[PDB]
Amino acid sequence: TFEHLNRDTLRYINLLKRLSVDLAKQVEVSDPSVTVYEMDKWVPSEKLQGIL
Amino acid sequence: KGPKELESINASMKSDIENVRQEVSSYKEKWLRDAEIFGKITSIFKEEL
Repeated sequence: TFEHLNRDTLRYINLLKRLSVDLAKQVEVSDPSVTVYEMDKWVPSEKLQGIL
Repeated sequence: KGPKELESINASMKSDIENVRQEVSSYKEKWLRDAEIFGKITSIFKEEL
């Protein structure tokens, strides 16, 4: 049982950062002043964030 | 296209149609007044010709 727990802990912690898959990153900004976009500050809409 | 950009361009087209209608009405009134004055002046010229 301890061996199972250790192996599953490695599997889990491996699965968050490395083996992850995220959104598509479609971009649209409303403010007219902004002209350059960092392309990483894009977040999903609150309606999607809560559901996720 | 995206929904936010869609609503934005829709609102923009609505505002553009509104402003175009207003400016067209203003220019039509101005042209009508000026053409009325011009016809009042040119009546005598047409009668003479």
